[PDB]
Amino acid sequence: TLNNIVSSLQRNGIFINSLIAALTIGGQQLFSSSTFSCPCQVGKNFYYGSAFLVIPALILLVAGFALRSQMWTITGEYCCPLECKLACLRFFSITGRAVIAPLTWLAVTLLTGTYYECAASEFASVDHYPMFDNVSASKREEILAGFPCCRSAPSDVILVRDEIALLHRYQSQMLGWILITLATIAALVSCCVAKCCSPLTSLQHCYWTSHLQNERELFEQAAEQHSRLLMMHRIKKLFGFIPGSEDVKHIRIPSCQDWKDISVPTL
Amino acid sequence: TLNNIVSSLQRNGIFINSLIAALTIGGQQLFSSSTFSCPCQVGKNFYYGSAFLVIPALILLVAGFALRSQMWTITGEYCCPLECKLACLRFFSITGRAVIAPLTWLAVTLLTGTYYECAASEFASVDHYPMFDNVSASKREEILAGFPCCRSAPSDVILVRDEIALLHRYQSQMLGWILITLATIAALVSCCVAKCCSPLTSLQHCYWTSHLQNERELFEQAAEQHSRLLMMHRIKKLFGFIPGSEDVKHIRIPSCQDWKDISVPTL
Amino acid sequence: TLNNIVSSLQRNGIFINSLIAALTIGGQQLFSSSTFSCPCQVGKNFYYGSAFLVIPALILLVAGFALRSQMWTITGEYCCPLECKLACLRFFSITGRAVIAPLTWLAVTLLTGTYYECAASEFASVDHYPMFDNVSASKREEILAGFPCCRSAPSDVILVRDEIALLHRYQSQMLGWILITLATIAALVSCCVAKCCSPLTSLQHCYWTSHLQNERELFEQAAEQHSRLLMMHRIKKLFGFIPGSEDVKHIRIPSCQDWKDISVPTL
Amino acid sequence: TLNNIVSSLQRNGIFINSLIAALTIGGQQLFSSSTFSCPCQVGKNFYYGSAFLVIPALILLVAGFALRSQMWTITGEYCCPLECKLACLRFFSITGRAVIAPLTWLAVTLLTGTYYECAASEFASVDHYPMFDNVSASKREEILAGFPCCRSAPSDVILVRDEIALLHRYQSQMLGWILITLATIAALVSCCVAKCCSPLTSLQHCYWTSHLQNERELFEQAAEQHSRLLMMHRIKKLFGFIPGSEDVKHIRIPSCQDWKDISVPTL
Amino acid sequence: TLNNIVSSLQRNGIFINSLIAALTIGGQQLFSSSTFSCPCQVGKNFYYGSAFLVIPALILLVAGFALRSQMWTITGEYCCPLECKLACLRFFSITGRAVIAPLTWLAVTLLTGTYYECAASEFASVDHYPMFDNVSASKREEILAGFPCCRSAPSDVILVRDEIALLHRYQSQMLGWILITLATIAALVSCCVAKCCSPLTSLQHCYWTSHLQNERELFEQAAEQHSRLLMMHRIKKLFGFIPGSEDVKHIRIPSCQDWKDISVPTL
Amino acid sequence: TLNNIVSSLQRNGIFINSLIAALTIGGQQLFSSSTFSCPCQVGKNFYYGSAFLVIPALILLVAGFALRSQMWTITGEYCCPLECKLACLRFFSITGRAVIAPLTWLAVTLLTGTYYECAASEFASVDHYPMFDNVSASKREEILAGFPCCRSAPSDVILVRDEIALLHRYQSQMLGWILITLATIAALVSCCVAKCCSPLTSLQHCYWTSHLQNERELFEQAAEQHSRLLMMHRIKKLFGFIPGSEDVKHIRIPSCQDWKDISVPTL
Amino acid sequence: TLNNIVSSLQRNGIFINSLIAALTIGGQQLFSSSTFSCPCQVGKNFYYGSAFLVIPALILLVAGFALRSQMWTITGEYCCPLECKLACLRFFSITGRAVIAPLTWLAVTLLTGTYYECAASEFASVDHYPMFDNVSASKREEILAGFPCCRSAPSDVILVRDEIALLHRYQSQMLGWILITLATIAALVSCCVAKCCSPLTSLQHCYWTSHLQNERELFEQAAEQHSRLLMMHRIKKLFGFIPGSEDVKHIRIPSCQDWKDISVPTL
Repeated sequence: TLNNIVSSLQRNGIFINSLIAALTIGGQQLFSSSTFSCPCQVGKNFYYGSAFLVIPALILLVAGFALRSQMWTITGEYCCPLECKLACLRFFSITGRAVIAPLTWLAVTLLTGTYYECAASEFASVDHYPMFDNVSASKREEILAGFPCCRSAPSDVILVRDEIALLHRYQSQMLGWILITLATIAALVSCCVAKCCSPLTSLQHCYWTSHLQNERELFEQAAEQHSRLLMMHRIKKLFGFIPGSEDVKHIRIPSCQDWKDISVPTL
Repeated sequence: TLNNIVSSLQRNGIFINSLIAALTIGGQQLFSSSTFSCPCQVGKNFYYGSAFLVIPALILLVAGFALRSQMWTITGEYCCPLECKLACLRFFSITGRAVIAPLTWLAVTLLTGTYYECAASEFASVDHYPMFDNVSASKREEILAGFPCCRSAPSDVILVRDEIALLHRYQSQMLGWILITLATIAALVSCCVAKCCSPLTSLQHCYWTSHLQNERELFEQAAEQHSRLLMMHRIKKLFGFIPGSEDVKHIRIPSCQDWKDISVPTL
Repeated sequence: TLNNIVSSLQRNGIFINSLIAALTIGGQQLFSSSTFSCPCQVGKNFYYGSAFLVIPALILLVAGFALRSQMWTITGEYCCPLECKLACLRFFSITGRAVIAPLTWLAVTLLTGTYYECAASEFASVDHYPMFDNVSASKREEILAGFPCCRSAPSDVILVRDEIALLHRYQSQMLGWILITLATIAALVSCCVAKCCSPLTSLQHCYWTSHLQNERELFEQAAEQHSRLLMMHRIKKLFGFIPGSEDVKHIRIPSCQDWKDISVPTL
Repeated sequence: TLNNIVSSLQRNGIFINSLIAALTIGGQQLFSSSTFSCPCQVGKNFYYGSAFLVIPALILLVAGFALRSQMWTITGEYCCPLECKLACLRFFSITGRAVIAPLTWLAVTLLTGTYYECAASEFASVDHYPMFDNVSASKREEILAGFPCCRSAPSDVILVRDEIALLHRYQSQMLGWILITLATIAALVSCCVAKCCSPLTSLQHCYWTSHLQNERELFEQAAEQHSRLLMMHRIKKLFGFIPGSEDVKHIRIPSCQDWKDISVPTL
Repeated sequence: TLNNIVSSLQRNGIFINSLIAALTIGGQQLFSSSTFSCPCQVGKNFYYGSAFLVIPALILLVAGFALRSQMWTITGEYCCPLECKLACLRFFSITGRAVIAPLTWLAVTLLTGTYYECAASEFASVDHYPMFDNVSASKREEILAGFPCCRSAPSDVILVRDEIALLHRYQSQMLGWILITLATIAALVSCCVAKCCSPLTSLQHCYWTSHLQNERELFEQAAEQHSRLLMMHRIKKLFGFIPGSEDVKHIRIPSCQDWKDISVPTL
Repeated sequence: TLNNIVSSLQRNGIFINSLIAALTIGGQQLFSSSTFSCPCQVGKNFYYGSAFLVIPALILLVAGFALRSQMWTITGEYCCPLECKLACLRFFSITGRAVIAPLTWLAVTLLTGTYYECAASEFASVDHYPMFDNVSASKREEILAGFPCCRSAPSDVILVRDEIALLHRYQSQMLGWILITLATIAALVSCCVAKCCSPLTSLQHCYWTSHLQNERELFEQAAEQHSRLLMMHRIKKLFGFIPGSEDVKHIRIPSCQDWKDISVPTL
Repeated sequence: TLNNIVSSLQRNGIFINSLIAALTIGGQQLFSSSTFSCPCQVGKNFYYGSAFLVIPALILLVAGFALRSQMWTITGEYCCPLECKLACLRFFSITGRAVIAPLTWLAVTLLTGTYYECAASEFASVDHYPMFDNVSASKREEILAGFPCCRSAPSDVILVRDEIALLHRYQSQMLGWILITLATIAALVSCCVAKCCSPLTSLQHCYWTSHLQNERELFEQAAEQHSRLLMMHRIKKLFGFIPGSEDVKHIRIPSCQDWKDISVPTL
């Protein structure tokens, strides 16, 4: 009764998407808590932020796209009427499966906000503060990059530091919520347009999807069994019996030529 | 005896609604305890409150609506007499399943009250207080946004701060209870009107629901098996045997054209 | 032997009532310990008490009534001689099942007494106290609402505060016990009058209840199987075989019209 | 072998009485330790004691009486020679089962003694004490109600307080033991008179009890099966087949009148 | 193989006596450690001791006697030659089973000695002590009852207190050992006289005991089955079939008179 | 395979003797550690020691003798040539089983030595000590009984106290070892004389023991089955069928006389 | 597969000897750590040491000899050519099994050394020490017995005490190792002489041992079954049937003489 429920869950896309999202959340938390430290330099900070903010998202998106077996077959059919639309729907389903990972990565890394604070701690708009009028531009940048990395100065400095950090946390969380809402709306409208442009009815779609999946599975299994039978026949021609039988009555000792004969696999 | 009870619970809507409510309660608690921090700015506070108060509720409502498979089929039947009423009842059942999540999210986030305090800590009606008469409007806003974010001032300030915070907690909990009562009354009257406008009797309704569910399930399974048989026949035409049989007597080696023949799936 | 005892307990109403009472007790305890805080305002206290005291009880009562499937069928039979009395007995049984939850909620929330103290801490009869003679009415209310919320004053104030709080606890527990006794007496006399007005004998009652339950169950199951057979026949007319059979000899490919034919479910 | 021992224990009245007594002991302990606090008022103390001392006992006795199914049938036979005596013995057995709960509640709540101290802490006979001669009657009551609720005065006061409390504990435990002994003697003499007035011999009694129990059980089961068969026949008249059969050859589609036909249950 | 050993132990009287003794020891320990406190009054002490010392023993003895089913049948045979002696031996066996509980209660409560110290702390023979010569009789009793309840006086008082308490502990343990020895000797001589006056030989006794037990068991079971068959026949006369059969061909609908017919159980 | 080893161990006398010895050791340890306290009186000490030293040993010996079923049959054969010797050997085997418990009790209670110190702490030979010359006889006894009970005096007193206590511990352990050796020698010589006076050979002894045990077991079982058959026949004469049969065709309703007929058990 | 390995281990003498040695080691450790205390007297020390050193060893040796069943049969064959040698080999095997326990007891109690220090702490050769020249002989013994029991004197005394104690520990461990080596050599030479004087070859020995063991086992079992059959036949003569049969057709009621007939067991 186990494998029944296993296959039932494997079919259920909701479980797969939930698992992917949870794994990405946990991985981001561990990654952030382990190997993150602000450079607190004059110009090498924004890059250190944008790297962790962007690069893993793009990488995970490319990984979610390329790791899908059907995508390679579709591209090969495309690389050097109705088929165009069916390929479009297949690509759409694959994209819907793949996009989940980078979106949740971006969402969590913006809602936590610890990357964005270290990302844009230099673009802080400092124009109406009492301590930042006499200082020159260079020392201003020097002391501005300092706040995220560490706090060592008197109370007025730590006050303006907490204010700037809280402002940046607000900006980060607002950007995260905007991204979530815009992305969900885009996904909804994309599913809507996919339903609108579908040349198939509501019932033919189920038959088509089941047909594709079962087609792949059965063709794999049948090709396997066919090659197995062919190799079994070549083995019987070499040695003189079937690998599965028992009490074989004839055992043909191989000659020095038949070894060379079996060297090639007939492609 | 396990799968019996599994299916019995899956049919039972009470269990599904209870699970959804509990999951939303736990998720809201963790979300609030992890990634919430008051901006304590002059104008960027009310938005920070309203975002967490509203946006997740709308998002979860849209998710509960779109994730229902039958809703897509109904909309496709509608998108480009009796059928109208039956579609109305189906939409009603789907809505009844979906609305549970955002309602419980709103309820919990208002009864806890920690979001509402940070949401409307600037609209506090300060007119009869001894320390807020001499201060100008700008510094008044500055010191009013300060109370939710932190407390650093002498005892009179912390006293008025606790009073204002308690007032806002009272307002939040009152709004939450009003929402709960109004929503339950609305749901009750909606179920009443659904019972009133139903053209079917009390017994035909059970037959109709069972018919719809079983219809979907059996059509899926039958289409699957039919496509499986068709692909098995094409495989037998290619290779020369059945993928399930054993001790096949004829093995037809494929030619360079039949591979191109099997390239297309006949749609 | 498991499902035997499962059904035996499910029939046993005592277990269901005990489970409901225990769940309500636990839920009330957690709810009180988590999200309760006295407003300690001048006029917005009694409402804060009465809300938690009353609204959940009414809500749970309505939920226990509407969630009973048979109640909807009875109301539909009533909404637009012997049948009247039988419907009265059915309604009585449903009411007996439903009333348990709000009654135990009220009982526990009065015996704990923490809601009632905060509910009527302003109606405290203060007429023979040494410190409440010189103070004006407004400041009197101000300092009276203060005692439940917090204690910050010298020992005489905390003494009168403890005395008033203990008085209110006594009142709460007395009201709770009166409610318990009156409610049990009412339930007993209602069961007595139900036994008195029953036109059926002692033995016909058992047969009638078993008849109703079994009737509902068998009609559901039979309608399910009938619709299953009908849909199976339509599927055989479409595709050309039975979804359960194996080694089907004829496979009728569907035409572009029969898909439109199967679009309607014949209601 | 499990259900064998389950039924063997269920028959054994000793186990049921032991379980009831243990549950009441635990419930009383928790109830006392959780929601008990002396009013320490001038006149509202004796009632607060007598409530917890008496009301739960009466309530549990009424619950143990009414919850017995056979008692309702006997009363219905009585409500509007040998039968009188047999009904008397049945009532006696039911009373013997029911009385256990309130008796053990009273016993435990008197032996613990914490309720009785707070119950009659005002009737304390204070006539030969050095500090209670000059004080007026009102202040005497005021300071006498104080001792159970709290101790805040010098050592002579706490000495007389401990003496009075110990005296009341002695009185409580003596009353408890007297109640236990008198109640057991009454139960013994009642069983003796039941054995004396029994018109049946020692062996006919066993046959009679087994007859009553088995009669109820078999009549319930048979009425259930009979109604099941009748409803199955009406279902076959409606739809055209048996709900349990498979591969039904005729399926009669229902008409718009037969639905109205099945609306009534023939009572 | 489980139920084999279960019945083998149930037959073994040694296990039952050991279990009873252990349960009484544990119950006495808990009872003493929980609800015991010396009154330390002038005249209300000896009763407080004698109650716990005696009353539970008598109560448990009466309970061990009356709870034995065979004792009721024997008394009924006696209440309004060889039979006299056989009834005497049956009564003897029942008494031997019953006496174990109160004897072990008395033994443990005397060997622990904490009840006896508080029981006779007033009869202490104080005649050769230096501090008890000048004090009057009333104050002498007052200070003598004080020692068991509490110790608050200088070292000479606590010295004489420890001496008196140790003397009383010695007396208690001596009384306990005397009771144990005398009781075992009495039990031995009673078994001896039972063996002497037995008119049956050594082998007939085993047959007689097995006969009595098996007689009771088989008569119970047979009466049960007989009444079951009779009620099944009346049910077949009412409804028209057997409650155990399947695919009953005739179903007789009951009339309004046969319900009244089945109202009486034929006694 | 379990019950095989169970019976194999039950036959093995070594296991039974080991279990008895271990149980007595544990019981003595707990008994000593729980309820032992020196009286430290002038004349009521030696008795307090000798009681715990002797009485439990005698009690356990009598219990080990009387609890043996075969001993009662042998005594009955004796109470009002070869048979004499066989009865002597049976009595010898029973004595060998029984003596183990009191011997190990005495051994452990002497080797631990804590009872003997308190037993003979007054007979201490005090003749060559510096502090015991001036003191009178009465005060000498008073201060001598004091040492075991407590130590409160200066260092010379505690020195002589430790010396006397160590001397008594030495005496106790020496007595224990002498008892062990003498008892084992006596047991060995008794087994030797039993082997010498046996009129049976080495092989007839095994047959005789197996014969006795199997005789008792089979006679018990056969008498049980015989009485069961007889009671079954009387039941068939009363009711008209066999308690084990099913689908009995004749059911004889009993008359008012046959109940009186079955009242007597035919002895 | 369990009982296979159980019997395989039971045959393996190495396991039995290892278990005996381990049990004796653990028992000695517990015994020493629990009930050992130096007398520290003038003449009652050496005996206190020699008792624990010797008596348990002799006792365990006698127990290991007498508890062997075959030893009793051999002695009975001896008590009032080839047989002499075979009896010698049997006695040798029994001795080899038995000697293990006292040898390991002695070994462990000497290697631990705590008994020997207290055994010969008076024979300490004190002739070249600075503090033992002026003191008389009596006080010399007094202060010499003191060192093992306790240390209370200045540093020179504790120095000579540690030196003497270490010397005695060395002596003890040397004696232990000498005992181990001498005993193993003796056991080896005894096995050698047993192999030398054996009149049987290497193969006949295995057959002889297996013959003896199997002989005892089969004769026991056969005598048991034979006596069982004989008693079954006497039971059939008394009652009239077989205790194992079912549905016995004739049941012979016993008469008053046949009970006397069965009173004797025919020896």
